[PDB]
Amino acid sequence: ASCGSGNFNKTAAKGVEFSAVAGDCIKYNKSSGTLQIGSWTGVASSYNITSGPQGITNTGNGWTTVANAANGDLYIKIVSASRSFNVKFDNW
Ligand SMILES: OC[C@H]1O[C@@H](O[C@H]2[C@H](O)[C@@H](O)[C@H](O[C@H]3[C@H](O)[C@@H](O)[C@H](O[C@H]4[C@H](O)[C@@H](O)[C@H](O[C@H]5[C@H](O)[C@@H](O)[C@H](O)O[C@@H]5CO)O[C@@H]4CO)O[C@@H]3CO)O[C@@H]2CO)[C@H](O)[C@@H](O)[C@@H]1O
Ligand SMILES: [Gd]
Ligand SMILES: [Gd]
Ligand SMILES: [Gd]
Ligand SMILES: [Gd]
Ligand SMILES: [Gd]
Ligand SMILES: [Gd]
Ligand SMILES: [Gd]
Ligand SMILES: [Gd]
Ligand SMILES: [Gd]
Ligand SMILES: [Gd]
Ligand SMILES: [Gd]
Ligand SMILES: [Gd]
Repeated sequence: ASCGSGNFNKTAAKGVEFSAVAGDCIKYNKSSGTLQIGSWTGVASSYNITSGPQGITNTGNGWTTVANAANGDLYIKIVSASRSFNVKFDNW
């Protein structure tokens, strides 16, 4: 389903890893700078930001920089991932 401020199921804290699964809809407040999505589980994942960048990918071995994500509350849908994985959202 859709992902947004009405049905997010997890909230990410800046720099704090959490277990993520395909289908999750994650709230993340970016106060400034550029969004970063990082994972080291080796599980490939992809994301859509509501009203924002689409088709973001991460190999599971480092950080994906997402230019042009708004400051403020973001809603990030995990579109694809083969299994649960540990991920963190950050900004700098
Ligand atoms: O502050 C003003 C100034 O900020 C600059 O922005 C900086 C920012 O402040 C830094 O935090 C950021 O640094 C990040 C590093 O680039 C990145 O390499 C590092 O990534 C770590 C990750 O945090 C860590 O979790 C991960 O650990 C994994 C191990 O590698 C694996 O062995 C193990 O299995 O799994 C663990 C995780 O469970 O390691 C990676 C490295 O491999 O994260 C840093 C943030 O925490 O850099 C920014 C600059 O590049 C900004 O640039 C300036 O403009 C601004 O003025
Ligand atoms: Gd709520
Ligand atoms: Gd850890
Ligand atoms: Gd775990
Ligand atoms: Gd920058
Ligand atoms: Gd937008
Ligand atoms: Gd990098
Ligand atoms: Gd908002
Ligand atoms: Gd808010
Ligand atoms: Gd808030
Ligand atoms: Gd699967
Ligand atoms: Gd770990
Ligand atoms: Gd910072």
